Amino acid sequence: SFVCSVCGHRFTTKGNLKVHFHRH
Amino acid sequence: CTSLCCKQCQETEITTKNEIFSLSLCGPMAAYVNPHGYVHETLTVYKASNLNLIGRPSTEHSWFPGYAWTVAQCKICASHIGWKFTATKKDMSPQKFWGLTRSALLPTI
Ligand SMILES: O=C1CC[C@H](N2C(=O)c3ccc(O)cc3C2=O)C(=O)N1
Ligand SMILES: [Zn+2]
Ligand SMILES: [Zn+2]
Repeated sequence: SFVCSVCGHRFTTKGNLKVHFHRH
Repeated sequence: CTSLCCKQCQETEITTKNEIFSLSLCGPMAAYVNPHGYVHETLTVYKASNLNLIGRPSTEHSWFPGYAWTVAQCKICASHIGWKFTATKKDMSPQKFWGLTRSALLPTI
């Protein structure tokens, strides 16, 4: 439900999206 | 060496130069804009190694009409490398390929 704006990776939790996003 | 590697890993081999091909008439590595404005210089290769696929394929916003995309990440460090593209129709050639984003790879193209 939460999607990385950089690559399209989808996440169930907003917290994983945030850690993932800032790894870009 | 012969290969293009994950930049984060420095040495995890993702593909070889022999796998690069031209699908888009813009060439083997053209710039594409995603739906949030991010620009990916995307190198198209027939085969790739050491990648994990994330999730289900999707045709939404696909840069290559007739293909679905699946996010692909380095299996050693989990860095985003690009996407696997899979044909939605059996008559398409190639039936699959990989688009690797330029900033994720070493050496710098
Ligand atoms: O062919 C492709 C590969 C995926 C890529 N993409 C993204 O990078 C992206 C980020 C957030 C989204 O909600 C959707 C996409 C998306 O389709 C894109 O625009 N085209
Ligand atoms: Zn991402
Ligand atoms: Zn890596």
